[PDB]
Amino acid sequence: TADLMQEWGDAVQYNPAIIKVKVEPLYELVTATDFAYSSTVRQNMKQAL
Amino acid sequence: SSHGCKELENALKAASGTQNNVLRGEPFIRGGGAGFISGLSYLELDNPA
Repeated sequence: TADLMQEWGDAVQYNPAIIKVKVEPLYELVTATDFAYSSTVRQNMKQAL
Repeated sequence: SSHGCKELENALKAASGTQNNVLRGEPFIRGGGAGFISGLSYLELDNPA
């Protein structure tokens, strides 16, 4: 029923799924600001990944 | 005295029929409340408006 589709779409505001995603690989978080040997860890992550 | 009769009948019926019935629709909305969007975009086939 159109009513239940309305109710579903109302409730999606509060608990949505992720339809589209644009992602970066996690090594891009490895940053010298946080970690010694950042480059080395980064490269290791590339290889491991 | 002698008598002969031969009788022959052949009858043929062939019938055929087909239906193709295709229905398509794509209501599209931008803006407004997500529940109103989903409720209205849902295609009431009896009232496509």
